[PDB]
Amino acid sequence: AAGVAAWLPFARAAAIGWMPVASGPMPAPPRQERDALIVLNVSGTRFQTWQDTLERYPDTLLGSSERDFFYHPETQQYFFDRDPDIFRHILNFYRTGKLHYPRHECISAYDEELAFFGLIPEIIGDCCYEEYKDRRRENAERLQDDADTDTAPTMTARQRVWRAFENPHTSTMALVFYYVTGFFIAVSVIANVVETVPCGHIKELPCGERYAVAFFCLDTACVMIFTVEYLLRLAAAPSRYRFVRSVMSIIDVVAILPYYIGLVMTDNEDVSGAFVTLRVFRVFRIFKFSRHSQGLRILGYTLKSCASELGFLLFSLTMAIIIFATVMFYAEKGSSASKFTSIPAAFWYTIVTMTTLGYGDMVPKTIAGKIFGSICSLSGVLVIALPVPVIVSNFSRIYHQNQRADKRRAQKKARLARIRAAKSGSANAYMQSKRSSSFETQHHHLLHCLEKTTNHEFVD
Amino acid sequence: AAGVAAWLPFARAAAIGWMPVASGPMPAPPRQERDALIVLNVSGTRFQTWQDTLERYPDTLLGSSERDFFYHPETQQYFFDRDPDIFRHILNFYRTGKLHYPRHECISAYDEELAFFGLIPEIIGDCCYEEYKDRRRENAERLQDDADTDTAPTMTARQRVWRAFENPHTSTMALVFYYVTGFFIAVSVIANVVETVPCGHIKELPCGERYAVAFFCLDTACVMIFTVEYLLRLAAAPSRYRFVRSVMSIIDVVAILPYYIGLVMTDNEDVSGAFVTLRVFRVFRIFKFSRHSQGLRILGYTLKSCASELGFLLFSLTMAIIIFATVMFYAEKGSSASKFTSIPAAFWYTIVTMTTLGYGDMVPKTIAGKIFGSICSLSGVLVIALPVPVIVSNFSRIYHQNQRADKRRAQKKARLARIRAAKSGSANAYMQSKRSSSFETQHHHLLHCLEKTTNHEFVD
Amino acid sequence: AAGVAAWLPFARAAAIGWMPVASGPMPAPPRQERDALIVLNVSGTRFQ
Amino acid sequence: PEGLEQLEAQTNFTKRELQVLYRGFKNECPSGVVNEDTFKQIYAQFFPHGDASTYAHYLFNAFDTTQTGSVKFEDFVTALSILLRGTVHEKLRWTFNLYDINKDGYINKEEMMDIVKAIYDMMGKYTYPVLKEDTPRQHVDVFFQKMDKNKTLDEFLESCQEDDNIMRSLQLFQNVM
Repeated sequence: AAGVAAWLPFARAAAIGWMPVASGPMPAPPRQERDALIVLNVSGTRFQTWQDTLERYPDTLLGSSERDFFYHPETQQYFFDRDPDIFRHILNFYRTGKLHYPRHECISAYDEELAFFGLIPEIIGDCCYEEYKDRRRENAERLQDDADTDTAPTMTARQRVWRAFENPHTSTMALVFYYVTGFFIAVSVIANVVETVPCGHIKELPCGERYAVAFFCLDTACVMIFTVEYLLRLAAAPSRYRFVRSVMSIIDVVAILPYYIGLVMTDNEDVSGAFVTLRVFRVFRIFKFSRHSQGLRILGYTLKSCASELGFLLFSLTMAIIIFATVMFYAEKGSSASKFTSIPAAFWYTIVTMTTLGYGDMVPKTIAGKIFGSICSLSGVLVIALPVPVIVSNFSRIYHQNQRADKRRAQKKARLARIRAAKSGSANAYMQSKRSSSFETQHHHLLHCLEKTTNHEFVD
Repeated sequence: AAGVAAWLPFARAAAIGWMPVASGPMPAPPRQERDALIVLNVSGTRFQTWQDTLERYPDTLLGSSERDFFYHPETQQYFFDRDPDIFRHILNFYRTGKLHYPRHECISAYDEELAFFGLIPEIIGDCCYEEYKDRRRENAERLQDDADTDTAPTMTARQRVWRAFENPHTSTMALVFYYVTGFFIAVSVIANVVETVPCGHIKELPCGERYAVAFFCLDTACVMIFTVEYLLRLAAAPSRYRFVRSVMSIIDVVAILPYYIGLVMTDNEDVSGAFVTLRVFRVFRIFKFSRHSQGLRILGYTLKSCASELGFLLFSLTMAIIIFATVMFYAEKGSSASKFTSIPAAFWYTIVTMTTLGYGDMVPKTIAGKIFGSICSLSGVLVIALPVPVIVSNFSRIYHQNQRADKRRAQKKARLARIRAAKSGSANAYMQSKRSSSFETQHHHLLHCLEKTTNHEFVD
Repeated sequence: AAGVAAWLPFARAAAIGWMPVASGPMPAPPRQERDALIVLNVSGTRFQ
Repeated sequence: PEGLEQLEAQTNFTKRELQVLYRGFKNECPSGVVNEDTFKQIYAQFFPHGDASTYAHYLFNAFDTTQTGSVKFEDFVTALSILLRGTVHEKLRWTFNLYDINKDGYINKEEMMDIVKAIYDMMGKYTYPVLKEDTPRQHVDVFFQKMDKNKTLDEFLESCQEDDNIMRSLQLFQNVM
């Protein structure tokens, strides 16, 4: 290739070996023309390299006819107005062939010089390419967060009520709706707690037999409120089908289903098989607090992010539980009064011991069983202690970056304000010239031309 | 030595003291010849040092007759085409004698300049040598991971079936074999769980007396499958003896032994001494999931890496257990109804309390014993809490680097594709010239010579 | 603005499109004067 | 793309002028090509009262011959040379194709309805007459009153040359850059 160009006499010397075993056709040597070093003055700091060094990569700015645009003739040098401490790594590419990334240089300026001089990020050397991508990822994430389009009535009420639904901290109706929804969820779960606990005789009757005539009214009112707010959300979702497919709408549907399911079940016949299941499902309105609290959303995000780690947690936990339950069952079976009747019966003891909980209902009563119980406790500590830090680390990172991102939005609004201030200042500067610099004189002439092509005048 | 060369007049002045106590032999002074500073222009940035400064280390490029190759005569300066901000540390060596490592410079380029100028990494100063090796280790690990030879039928079926065995995610037969092996392991352990638990009268007979006529068939089928897959692995291992010596083959042998051992034992006589032991050993087929799940392999690697830490954990655990058991035994001995009959009996209480498990069946009942029990719990927390983070830290580091390594392989395949694309482009460029730059003209002549020395022509 | 100043001929070329649909008032071009690089020597290291 | 190919060889820029343009051109777009999204950023800076994105979209299409998608430096300069220091004939065809949005060459009072609107739009709403909703149509109506005889390319060329006032406005910027 052209990279190894100084070794051409070596290759030509190697070709001499072909001549004895060849049939000389007069291969017509090209008969070339015949090397002083040239100056590359990148804004004050002159860089000197041989012209043959640059020409070995004839697809970039330095080795091409493109650099003739930057040749400044009277000084007999090429003058670039680029960074002097980043063009140093550009020249090193033309010698070896691998770019080097400076750990102390901003990656948004490093990429600017690579694009300017024709180099590409695909040719950077393997020595520093892992860190180059890592710093490129952070810059890329900065752009994505700053361009999330968080801007927030030319059309119907759907958008102007969805903006209140999505952002309840704005306006005055959105906050009221948020507060009333939270209060209704809290009162529903609290009331459920109340009818579960006894209130009061023939028997210690709970609050669900003598009472629960108004508790049913409260429950159906809460379910009606949930259904109507879900319908209002549906009446303002541009992604209605996709919004239904979202996790929040799924949670809402799961929360609102049990009341109607129970009403349907009790309309025709009545059994207690699905009564306890529906009562259990009724508490699933607790997860509706995800919209209200950012902490629940962050927790869900961090659980979904490290889904593989939880899978390994479950796999290792099941493995250790099975192994230790088998060991304890076969080691503590012949006891006089033993509750280790089976491996599934030893599952409870194993999961109690592994989590360092301890109940004392089932304890080993043999020398063989106690050692394996202690080993089970230690192995449970080891197994649980592995995925705990990664969940907490991801949660902390997500919370910090979602605490950050807020300041990223803040600097964007200030940046737009400065842009608008510059636009207002530029417009005002023209008026001051009209009432009474170098480039400003010509720029105001362009505005003057625009004034008189539409027979209109800018005014304050 | 030559490093302290400016102190020669000092040494010659010191030699004057020998003359009064000497016998003058006319020591024949050398009568030397008789110092302008020279220019070292490393690609634009001129460096100026006295010639005597470079000559004090006459075994490198700068101080030698070797630098006469880089002397550019008409400008009366030495022109090197090397890095200008790394040659700065080369000159500092010729003054003091110790190299300094730049924390902001890539180590693959720093070593390039050291090799170029004749310096060696053994002469770098002690101030920055610990970090130089640390950054050298990371670069060395990058080369090893990128050169692990993960490439994957000119010979018999052994290699083309071992590549399926080693990598079950490729082809279609390897995935089927992987799935069936995993299913068989899972069904074997689940079935074992089933016959351990009672299913059903004269007595609460478990599932192993009335049943377990087909359970034996399932167990022997699983053992036969394990044996035949082990034999197939043996029929494709170039390191057959070493492969057997590997941990995975040892685990396979341990898993497959108990069935044959039990058959041999029951062939002649029958006792229950080894029955429970063999039943316990039967569950050791769980560890066969190491091939299936990368998490098990990572866990094994991280336990093997910090084996010394586990040894210290065990030593401190036994130390604290013995001390606290002795203290509690001698402090809770004279109670009315005390279960602390001995230190081995107090071992159970000590290991329960240290791990913060708690059972309540064996508790101290004296003022002296309760204080030492609380101290035992706190000391157990302290002892266990020391090696837990290092195990988790090593596990996380190993998992991340094996999560990394995958992208290292990905960039290698892309790099080879770019090399092949350049080779195809270079070959295509010659054809375009044949159908119809500076170095390209001479390079195509070499290919033209190669064409006509064998009366053959390259075609598309 | 003044930041994009090398694109003034581009903007002046764009203004040509207004002339067909305009009423030429003789907009009085400024008739400017007419660029060698200068040296900024910040303590030894010259910047051009 | 040589520097000497686009020299005074039907390009009205000298060697030094070409070097100045490329230094400024590559300053904003280092890749050597500028696209429509960037083409509006510089143009909107010269006119901060309103938005010039609407007019820059039509301007970019005139610059972007063959609808490649991105306008290169080689054909960016020849558009500047034609507009700034070009002759009478070359300027009018370039402006005619600027108004001619579609492929075939015709003006029907709807294609340039947006062109005049863009010129009025890029002034914002700050002017003394406070503008109007129908003021772009009045400008188009009077514009057609001087060239549209019955209901083309030949008509546009002869109409501009008939009135010397537009003639002295086209050559406004050839003397200064």
